[PDB]
Amino acid sequence: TKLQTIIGMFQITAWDETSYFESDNGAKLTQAVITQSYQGVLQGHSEIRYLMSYQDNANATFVGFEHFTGSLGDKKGSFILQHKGLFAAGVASSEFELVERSATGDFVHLVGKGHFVSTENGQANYQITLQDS
Amino acid sequence: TKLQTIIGMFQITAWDETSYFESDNGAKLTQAVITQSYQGVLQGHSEIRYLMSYQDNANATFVGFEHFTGSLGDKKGSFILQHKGLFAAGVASSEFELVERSATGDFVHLVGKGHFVSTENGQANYQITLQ
Repeated sequence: TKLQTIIGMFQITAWDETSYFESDNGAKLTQAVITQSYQGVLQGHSEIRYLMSYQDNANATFVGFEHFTGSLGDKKGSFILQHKGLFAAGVASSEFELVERSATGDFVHLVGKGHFVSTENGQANYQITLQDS
Repeated sequence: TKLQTIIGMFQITAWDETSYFESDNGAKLTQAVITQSYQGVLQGHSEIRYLMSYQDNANATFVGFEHFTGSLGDKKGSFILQHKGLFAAGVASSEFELVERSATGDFVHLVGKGHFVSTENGQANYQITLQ
């Protein structure tokens, strides 16, 4: 069994969000299109789309797909991460998994999972573990 | 704790899907805007949005939110279901949960989760347990 775990940071460079439902409450449903950069061991760029359900301006859940293109050491390719997220008390966090059979290039035949927690200024710390087969 | 489980069917009445990424493979990323109708003890209509990741035309995962407006007997209101779904072997299935603090009207304070499995003709069987 071979596993590779990477701990790092990402930077959000753009965040484009459009509501499709808004109630007097302050609750809303939105779609967000986000771009993020990764530097370090994991190096690349992601385009992400999330659907978000806000119960109020400070509390939401979000789900979606992150399309990563880049490299991890000698491996080059792309993959899709499926995200299950929460936004509470000014902090966004997510649990994600690599979508089976979504990977290309040197990332084929790998499973993976991880999480992230936001910090400040569009940054977040993440951990991801990729495993063979 | 008093629990009740409702088992029924829903009918897709509209489904519009738009790709935002397509690969030479047949893989694609899409958004789907959907409407469904519910008849029975759970009676009403839902407006749904899903994001979908297709590995090929026969296999996909989907996630999103269903906004239901209607009644559950004498109780009237709305709520949001958060879905985690799979399409495989010609069957769509989802596990969902009622989003906390999303419910309105007589549905405030409802807690719940369930699943659905598609049948044919735009229909699916669902089960939902609420508190």
